[PDB]
Amino acid sequence: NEVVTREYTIHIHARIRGIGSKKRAPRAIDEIKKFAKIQMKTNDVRVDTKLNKFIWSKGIKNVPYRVRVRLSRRRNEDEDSAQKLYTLCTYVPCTNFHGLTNVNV
RNA sequence: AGGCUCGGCUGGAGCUUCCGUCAGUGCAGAUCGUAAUGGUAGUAGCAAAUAUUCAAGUUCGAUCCUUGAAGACUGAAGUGG
Repeated sequence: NEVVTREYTIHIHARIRGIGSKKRAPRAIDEIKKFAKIQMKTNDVRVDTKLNKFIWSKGIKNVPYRVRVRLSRRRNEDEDSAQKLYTLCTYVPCTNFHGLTNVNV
């Protein structure tokens, strides 16, 4: 129940609407972290380097409109951490976003 | 009245009555000299030179140090040697 994995679609276009040109990609990363925090209910969120690569794939200002991610809430192997759970976000390549919903993995 | 005596506390080595006489003898000012301190005030402000992000390392502690990945810039009359 605590260790879980779900596939989500994030509307980065709606999330980062109105942001300045030289902040769109960092703000998209922040919005992905916020989305993972809200959905998986974990304060500790880590973004995979491949997801960062995808978000920055088209430069700093022309961020992709949608992104398909796999949020995997897992146990914190480091026992002295403040919290026992953290979320890891990974990039799911996707060419057609139509009809996709939130999925359990 | 100029000032003075005593009491209490602090301090640790000098001070004092009266008689003569002497003077570098009395400060609120001089945009006075010098030293220190306020309100202003946690205020003005820290805005030129395109730009940083992710993961990890070390550390009591990392936007800023180091490694890797990505994205940009100087653009050879260079931010190079």
